[PDB]
Amino acid sequence: MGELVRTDSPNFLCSVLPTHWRCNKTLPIAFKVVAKGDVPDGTLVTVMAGNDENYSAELRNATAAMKNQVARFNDLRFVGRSGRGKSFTLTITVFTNPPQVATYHRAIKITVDGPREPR
Amino acid sequence: PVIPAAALAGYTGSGPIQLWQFLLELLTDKSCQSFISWTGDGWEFKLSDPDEVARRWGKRKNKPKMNYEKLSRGLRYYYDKNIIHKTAGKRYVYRFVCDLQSLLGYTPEELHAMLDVK
Amino acid sequence: PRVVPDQRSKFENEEFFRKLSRECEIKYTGFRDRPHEERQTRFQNACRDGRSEIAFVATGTNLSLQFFPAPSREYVDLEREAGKVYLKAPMILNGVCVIWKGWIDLHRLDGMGCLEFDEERAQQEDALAQ
DNA sequence: AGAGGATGTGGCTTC
DNA sequence: GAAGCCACATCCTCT
Repeated sequence: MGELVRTDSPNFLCSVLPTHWRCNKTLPIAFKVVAKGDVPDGTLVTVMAGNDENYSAELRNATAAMKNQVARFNDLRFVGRSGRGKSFTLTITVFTNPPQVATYHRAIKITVDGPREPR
Repeated sequence: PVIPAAALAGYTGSGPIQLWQFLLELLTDKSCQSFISWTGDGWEFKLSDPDEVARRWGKRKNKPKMNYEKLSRGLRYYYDKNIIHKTAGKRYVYRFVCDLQSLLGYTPEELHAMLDVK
Repeated sequence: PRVVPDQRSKFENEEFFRKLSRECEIKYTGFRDRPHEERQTRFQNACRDGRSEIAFVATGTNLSLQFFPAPSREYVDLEREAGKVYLKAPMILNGVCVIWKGWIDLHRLDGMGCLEFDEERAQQEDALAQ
């Protein structure tokens, strides 16, 4: 239960992510992937990220299991950085037969500091 | 000041001096052996008076509230960076695990003699 | 809705797919924080299991691959060339049945790859959706 | 005593 | 100058 957003796939939605966050820092709101069509409970869901500056960002707890059409990620974090003024392209993969993948461009910017007030 | 420890460590003046470079600077000064010194085993050292070391660290960094508790948290951050490690079981004893010989140009045996470490 | 109606057009219109059609640069995203040695074994051994993690370096688009039809032999090749490894894996990307295809140097852990519409799977899928 | 997580702060560099 | 990257400085929880 929350506020969802559409992904690049017509079969999946995901919770909202901050536009800018500090690397290795817990997210303000737990990331969730919701399936439109019927997906078997227990089905694994994973998330990856990268872009032109970082082809594959280091992530923590990027694996979750589907339960009632909802894959709730427990404390997903982004360790790798996206670069000055650059965002990550998320790749969400639902492991069915065959695997379904849903991307999400310009999902989130990750820096060492994260959001900070002027100085 | 037997040798320019801080300088040989990479400190040129750019920005604040780093904690490990600061400790090295104290370990190369005969007058500071009362509160910090080499144990005689390679680059292993011990803070015989952690409070005093913390005070100077704070003074050098302009942080009057600096105390050993916080200085040691800085040391614990060096574990993963392989700059300094803790000698398990020995109160206030740590060890430089980076390549000090290359940086300083002297081996521990030589430095211990130059500093007359008894 | 496992797929989009205009599945055929989607692959020949959207820049996302068009940019991933040519022999783009690919690379193994697995355990980048580990020694190159361990990454080599992990990558090969997992390939033998029919799975891997490759991303198109150029665009940084990551993908989790599963080399199996809708241990293999034609989906995971190891004879076509000494050192190189030709892989193949189907999937549904953004509502479009496609087939990933490329190779990787068992030493350099990188190579080239690309996507190509899957007339067969696309068809079948569209029927199930009606 | 000591390990290590969470998060803010000032120095400095690059866009 | 804003927005990055760094190396802590603070504060705490747990053994």
